[PDB]
Amino acid sequence: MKLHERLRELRSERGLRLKDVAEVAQISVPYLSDLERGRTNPSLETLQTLAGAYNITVHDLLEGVE
Repeated sequence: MKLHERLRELRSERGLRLKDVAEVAQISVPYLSDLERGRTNPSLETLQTLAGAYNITVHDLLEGVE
């Protein structure tokens, strides 16, 4: 799947709101939405921060992403 699709899946599967995540990750809601829509590409550092919000590793986060 696309990385954006994976980001969206990780949130949705955990039943979390954008606002909840964004607050933890210290990013804006619209940036996270853009990430999940594939309108902007995340850096590695961003992936680390989201992985921490989802209680996973970046290794885990990328599973399923070709």
